[PDB]
Amino acid sequence: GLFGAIAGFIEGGWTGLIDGWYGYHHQNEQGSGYAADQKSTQNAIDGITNKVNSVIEKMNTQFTAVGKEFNNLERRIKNLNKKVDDGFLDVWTYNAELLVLLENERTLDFHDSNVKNLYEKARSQLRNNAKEIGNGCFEFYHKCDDACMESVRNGTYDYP
Amino acid sequence: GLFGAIAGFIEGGWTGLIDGWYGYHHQNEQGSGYAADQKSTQNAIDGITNKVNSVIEKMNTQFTAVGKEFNNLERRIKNLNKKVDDGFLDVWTYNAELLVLLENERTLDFHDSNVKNLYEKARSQLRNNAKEIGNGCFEFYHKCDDACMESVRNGTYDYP
Amino acid sequence: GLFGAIAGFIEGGWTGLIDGWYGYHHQNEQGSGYAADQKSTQNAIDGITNKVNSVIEKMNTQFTAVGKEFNNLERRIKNLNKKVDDGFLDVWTYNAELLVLLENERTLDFHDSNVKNLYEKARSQLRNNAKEIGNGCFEFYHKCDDACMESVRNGTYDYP
Amino acid sequence: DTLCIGYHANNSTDTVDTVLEKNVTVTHSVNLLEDSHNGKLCRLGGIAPLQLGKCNIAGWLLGNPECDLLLTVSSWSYIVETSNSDNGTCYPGDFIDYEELREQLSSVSSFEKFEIFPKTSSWPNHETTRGVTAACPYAGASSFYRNLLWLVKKGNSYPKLSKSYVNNKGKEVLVLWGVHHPPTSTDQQSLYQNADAYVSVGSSKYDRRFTPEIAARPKVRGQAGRMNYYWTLLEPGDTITFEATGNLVAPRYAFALNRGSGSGIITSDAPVHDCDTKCQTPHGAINSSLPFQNIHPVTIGECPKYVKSTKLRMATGLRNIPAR
Amino acid sequence: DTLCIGYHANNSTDTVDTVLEKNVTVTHSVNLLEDSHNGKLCRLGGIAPLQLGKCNIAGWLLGNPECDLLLTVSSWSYIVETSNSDNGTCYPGDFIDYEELREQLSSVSSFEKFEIFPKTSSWPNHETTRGVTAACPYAGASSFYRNLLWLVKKGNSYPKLSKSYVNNKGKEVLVLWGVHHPPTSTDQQSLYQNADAYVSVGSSKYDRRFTPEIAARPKVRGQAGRMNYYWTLLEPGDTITFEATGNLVAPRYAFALNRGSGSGIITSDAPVHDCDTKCQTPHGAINSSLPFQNIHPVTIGECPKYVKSTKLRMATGLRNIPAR
Amino acid sequence: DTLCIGYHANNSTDTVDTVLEKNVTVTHSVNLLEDSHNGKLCRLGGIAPLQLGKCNIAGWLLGNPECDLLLTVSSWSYIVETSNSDNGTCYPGDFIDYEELREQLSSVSSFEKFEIFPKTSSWPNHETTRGVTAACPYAGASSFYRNLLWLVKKGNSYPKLSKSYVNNKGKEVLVLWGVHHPPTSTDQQSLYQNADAYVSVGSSKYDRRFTPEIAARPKVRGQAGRMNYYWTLLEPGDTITFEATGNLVAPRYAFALNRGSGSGIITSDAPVHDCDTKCQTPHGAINSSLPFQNIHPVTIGECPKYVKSTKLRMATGLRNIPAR
Ligand SMILES: CC(=O)N[C@H]1[C@H](O[C@H]2[C@@H](O)[C@@H](CO)O[C@@H](O[C@H]3[C@H](O)[C@@H](O)[C@H](O)O[C@@H]3CO)[C@@H]2O)O[C@H](CO)[C@@H](O[C@@H]2O[C@H](CO[C@]3(C(=O)O)C[C@H](O)[C@@H](NC(C)=O)[C@H]([C@H](O)[C@H](O)CO)O3)[C@H](O)[C@H](O)[C@H]2O)[C@@H]1O
Ligand SMILES: CC(=O)N[C@@H]1[C@@H](O)[C@H](O)[C@@H](CO)O[C@@H]1O
Ligand SMILES: CC(=O)N[C@@H]1[C@@H](O)[C@H](O)[C@@H](CO)O[C@@H]1O
Ligand SMILES: CC(=O)N[C@@H]1[C@@H](O)[C@H](O)[C@@H](CO)O[C@@H]1O
Repeated sequence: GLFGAIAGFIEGGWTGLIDGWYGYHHQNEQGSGYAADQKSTQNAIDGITNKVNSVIEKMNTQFTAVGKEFNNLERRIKNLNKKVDDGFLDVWTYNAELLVLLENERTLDFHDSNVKNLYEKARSQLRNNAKEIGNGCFEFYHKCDDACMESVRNGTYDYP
Repeated sequence: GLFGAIAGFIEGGWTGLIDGWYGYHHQNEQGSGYAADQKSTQNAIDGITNKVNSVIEKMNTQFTAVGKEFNNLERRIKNLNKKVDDGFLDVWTYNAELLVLLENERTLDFHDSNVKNLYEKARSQLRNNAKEIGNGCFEFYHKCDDACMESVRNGTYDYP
Repeated sequence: GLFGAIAGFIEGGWTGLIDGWYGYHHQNEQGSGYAADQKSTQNAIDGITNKVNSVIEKMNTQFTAVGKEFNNLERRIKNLNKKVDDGFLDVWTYNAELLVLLENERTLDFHDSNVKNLYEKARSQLRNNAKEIGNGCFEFYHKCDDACMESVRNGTYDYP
Repeated sequence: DTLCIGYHANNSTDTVDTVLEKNVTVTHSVNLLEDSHNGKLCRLGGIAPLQLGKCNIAGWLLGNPECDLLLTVSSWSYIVETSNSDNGTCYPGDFIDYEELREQLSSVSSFEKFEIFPKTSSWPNHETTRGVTAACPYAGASSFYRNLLWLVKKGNSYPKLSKSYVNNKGKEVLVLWGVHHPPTSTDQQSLYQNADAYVSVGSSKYDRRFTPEIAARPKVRGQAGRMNYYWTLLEPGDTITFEATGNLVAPRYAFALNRGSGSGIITSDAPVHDCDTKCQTPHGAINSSLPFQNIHPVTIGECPKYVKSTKLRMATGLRNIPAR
Repeated sequence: DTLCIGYHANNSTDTVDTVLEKNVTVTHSVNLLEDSHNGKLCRLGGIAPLQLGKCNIAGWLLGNPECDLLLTVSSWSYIVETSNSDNGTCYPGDFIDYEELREQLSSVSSFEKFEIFPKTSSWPNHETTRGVTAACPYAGASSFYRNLLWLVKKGNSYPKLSKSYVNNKGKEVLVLWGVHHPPTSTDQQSLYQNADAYVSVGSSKYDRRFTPEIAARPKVRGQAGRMNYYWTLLEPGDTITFEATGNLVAPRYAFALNRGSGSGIITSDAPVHDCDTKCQTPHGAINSSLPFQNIHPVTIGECPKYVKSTKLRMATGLRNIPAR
Repeated sequence: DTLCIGYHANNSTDTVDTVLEKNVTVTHSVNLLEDSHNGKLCRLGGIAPLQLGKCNIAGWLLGNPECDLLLTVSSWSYIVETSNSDNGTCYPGDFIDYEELREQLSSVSSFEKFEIFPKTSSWPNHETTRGVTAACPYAGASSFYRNLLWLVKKGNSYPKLSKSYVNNKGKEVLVLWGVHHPPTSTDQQSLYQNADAYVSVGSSKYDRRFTPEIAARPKVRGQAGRMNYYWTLLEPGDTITFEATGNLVAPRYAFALNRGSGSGIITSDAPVHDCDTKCQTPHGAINSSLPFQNIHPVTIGECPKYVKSTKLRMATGLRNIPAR
């Protein structure tokens, strides 16, 4: 990861999380579970969707394209015609594979960044009220119930 | 943003700051105002100017390019010629729009990175002498006059 | 640097380190020296090696490409032939130079990202057992011998 | 009490490549490359394609006896030639600017065939019933092109003929004709009397003169002689005039062309079906919304862009780390 | 005492697009796409363009009677044809390799028009005063091309003529001529006596022979006959020889070409004005430093690259969050 | 005790460019642009190239007297013409579809020259020993092309000749011939008797008739007459027939062609050397694994992609800061 979060200081993902890409676990005395962060997840979904559509917008549709025949005395223009078809094909194949490779790299970084920003966000909310255990978990000092855990998720909490 | 600073933990910009892209506010007992950080602003300016120039360097000028005529028995080469003009036109339109798209993404992340770096810089300078209020502000413990505020800006300060 | 590490809070490299791209210095009472982090350096090599390999894959080889002759009454197909030759030549030159420029930016950012992550990793490992001196150095409190320094490197250490 | 921050993971096996790493398993992704087709030649815009089958463009437009199946067809989505489209000019000769004509037909979606010079009323002073050859058989009997009329001398007389047609169609009229070159001077005489015959053809733009070239050529389909074919597009309101003292294989049927859309000719050995599509390739129809395809560079209709890729998959989700 | 770290923001309404988000307002940005032009045809290299108006290249080089306004022009920075450039070959016929000649003019900055075959002294044994036609009228009366000379028989005689010219100019010399084809053999005699006349043209590289093709073709501009136009570029030092026993529409004026810089012919109805520019398009001139323009694919001089883009703006500043 | 985290640095001087900054010294980098070549013409697949030297394609195939060095060669990896390949058609005339013939040869890796029409046994009733000209001299004395046979009348009689050759080599056979055109009818008669001679050539696909065009043209190489050259590719099993009443410059040697690989003709003055290569340019061979080269756009074999770039270097290491 380019931002150290995914596959970084947060070694793995949660098959348990099932309502978004980024979320919380929380093991409060009342119980355990998973809750996905909407803010993060929807923003990411909006961007990647826009990214995919952008890629598709740029690529032109292909209409009717049919070959031409040449007689035995027109080998030069026939080869020229083929050099043109082969040329653009090689170019577009290159453009398509390169754009997908580059964006795939960006996309994974984008997620890594989102997780990271979520961590740092939840971290600056808690401060002294909890310690960083690592693996992206925060252990509270003052005990936090479900009513309280929820305040952390929707960025309210507050208590320097 | 990719670095969480701009439109992140520093929710907005200062219509007030007017001598650079990145800067300081400071509300010392003597008064209040805005002072842009040169180091950063200029570096960022040099980078962006270089990016813009590079984009323009790669894009070749266009000299004399006129149409060609063909008789009624040259429909094949006429079409070949049009397939060529349209092909390159689509390729360059593609490159131009795509380069701008990608660089615009890079640029905003560049600025986002810069602000982030500036904050972490002003932060590692203060340490114990102030506390992180969030929103990018630092509140001094030992009180800091105009002469002290400036020391922070020009990375001098020093006092673990 | 986009991440603030290289040419940032860690002003310079170590001509001393010679067994990797990212390493540790350590000035323990027993002695001083340099040790490169394998985990990091090798991951970086694999990635950069794949990057160069990917770039080379995309660029198609070039087989037999020889000119054609045209008599004095074929100036239109001759120019068409040249417009196609210069056309693809310009396109690929643009593709070559542009891919290199962009990937070079990304490569340095990659390293910067790696250094930063290594710092933050060694950092969250020590916590209280040492203080941030800056320049990327940590000053232990409880004194750390060679057998101890090696525990930090191989991410074992552990001692909140 | 603890609160952790993490990311999604699942049992997806989808993989993608990136600049720094190949074969990365991810949670979600979209395939942009279409690689499936139905292996059939379908209709576009509700119009069936024109199956030339055993015939090629030359044979179709000239009316080669072996292409009678095509006679009633005059509307198509696209023209299809197979690997065995060998039925063209059954009488040996050169088809002038044949490729250009094929090119012209690529923007012709339909036409109206009409007997430009009726066979039983256009040539009172010339024989109209002996123009057959074993080179263009039909049912084992010597025959000829359905759309051309081979005229010969009548009672040892071939008077200078002059015939004109005024394009009254309100559109382009493709006119075809031929000039026959006998192998010997004696054949020239038995066929047209005039040792030194000529054929003249003209309009406001077209203007060409033809001279018989007598000589024995290596036989093709039993013929030592040769028959060259010509065509031209007569513009609306314009006039085409034929003048000849022999050797004219006169026009019988002509075509009022209707330009209509980016259509064309393709070479395919795939079969036709009661099937509809928006995208047709020489291997079969594509029904897809994806931006890319590697089925075939040749398409007809609205299709994904042709690309030589084997795989084009974008990661939308994130690195899948089930850590099971 | 407090110290904050922030970023600039203004009242800019500028927006740009990115991969992830569209229409993002930013503090500063630069437009890279040029979309303005003055709607005028200005001069390049400090020279005015050649305005053909009612004439097309053919009319100009042959000297169609209706193109006399151009007889004095001999230098230009580019050629302009209009929607009404129909004055060309007033006498119906085919202009051989017309498109090639046009292509050849692309880099011609000027020429030295000269009377290669002086009318009143080059043909002592042929009629040089009856070569007019109602097809090429001037001031109501029958006339002809100014640069060609239609020779006819003198006193029932048309001797084999032979005229040669040695390219002494130290540059290419464009020579144009015509070959006439009467509609009937009686006109062929009225015109040139010799029933079997021919025309021969030769240089070191050029060699061609023309034979009259008599026939009554559909009338165009009153003519049932036809006239074909030919040309060739004579190299420095080479010699061109014309031989004929009839039907030769002899060269009167020829042109010594001077090569300038990549230029050409454009079609436009825009007005020419006393004005200058480095970049000209059929719609108007461009004055820009921007790398791109969406004005016109056709350009002359030095221009931004043509692109079909609507908008091309790069963000230079940052995301504009006034947070008002 | 202290532990620090840093990054490598060395004395590398390597520099690369980035979007944001130019000339950035890094620790490690790879060059992607090949710019070295051995300045020599090497062999490919172990086969030597065909050095035409003073001759060009025409002079070689026709067998120009000054190209005897090439006579024994029948296999090559590529064809090379120099800046002095001016030996082609010694006798003035036009080489019909010459560029096409050159294009055809680009896909010929070898051939088998054979005397299609043995000189001493194919023409019993014609003179086979006077076909020489001072325009095609050899050792001071007038000579002629080694592959064609200029036939002339035998004792005031040029009977109608007819000669056929059945392609029986199992591959395309390149046949070349010429048609001579005397400057005067007096020459036409001293050479071929018949004043109205003709040459006819036919196969299953080829069919053309040639007529002498007598006229004094500007002398070239001392010749006021012209000789036109022709060729065709006789398909396997096909027959080619020549008919003439004069003016025919008959085939003597023909070539059974072997298609090989993508090969070609290059123009170079670089020397040929005992050497091998997988990649060859007109400037010299290349021995490299790099993806790009800026040596030359023209290449034969397996080469890096041509590019106009001056420098192409990717940083693999990191920004070098020895901070010395
Ligand atoms: C060459 C010519 O003038 N052709 C005319 C043709 O003229 C004939 C007429 O004068 C009779 C009268 O007795 O004599 C013919 O014959 C002599 C014969 O050849 C000779 O062997 C024998 O010993 O004596 C006889 C008697 O002298 C003439 O040939 O008449 C027809 C009917 O009017 C003309 O047709 C119509 O022509 C129109 C065009 O006319 C022009 C033009 O362009 O305006 C007049 C120009 O003066 C003429 N140019 C010349 C001579 O340079 C051209 C030119 O002939 C054509 O372009 C050639 O193709 O013609 C228009 O075409 C209309 O539609 C026709 O019906 C015919 O042109
Ligand atoms: C009129 C005509 O073209 N008939 C021939 C037929 O004789 C031959 O057997 C067949 C082989 O493909 O081709 C054509 O059908
Ligand atoms: C000699 C000539 O070309 N004159 C015609 C003129 O008669 C006609 O009215 C005009 C219409 O476009 O075209 C040309 O000017
Ligand atoms: C038969 C023949 O081609 N001879 C000429 C020779 O006379 C001349 O000096 C040389 C110049 O390049 O060209 C040819 O070799």
